[PDB]
Amino acid sequence: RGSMALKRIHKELNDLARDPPAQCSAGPVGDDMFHWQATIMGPNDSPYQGGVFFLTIHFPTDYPFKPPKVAFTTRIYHPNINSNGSICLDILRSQWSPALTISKVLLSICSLLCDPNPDDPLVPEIARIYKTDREKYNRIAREWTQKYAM
Repeated sequence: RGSMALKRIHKELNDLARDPPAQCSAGPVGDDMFHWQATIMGPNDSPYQGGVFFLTIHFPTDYPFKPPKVAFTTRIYHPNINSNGSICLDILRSQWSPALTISKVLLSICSLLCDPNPDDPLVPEIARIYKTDREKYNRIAREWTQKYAM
């Protein structure tokens, strides 16, 4: 909160609107600027193609000096995202910089969907299938996009 965070959050939203991310949405849920929602459409040639994924974003009271809290509300079959929707991404913690923006964060997540990090698994078994039988990985990933993201 405080003046500085609110001003930076709103500055981020204006830049995001003036340069609409490719089929990815993000903005405040209602009138509290520290509470955002993002919608991500599955990449075109990924097993997530066709699905729509919703996330919750919570800016810390000291933003940009603290990272935002991001999580999936939509179920997804992925090695770096568990059942609580928790996202295992470095920039969301240790590789966090005040020079980063939510726009960069969304992009970083989009990439995560396209290229998982099986070496840093949040879900062991999904990491395994991915590494040892990627065709199956894609079939199951495609299946969950049907049951949960459409």
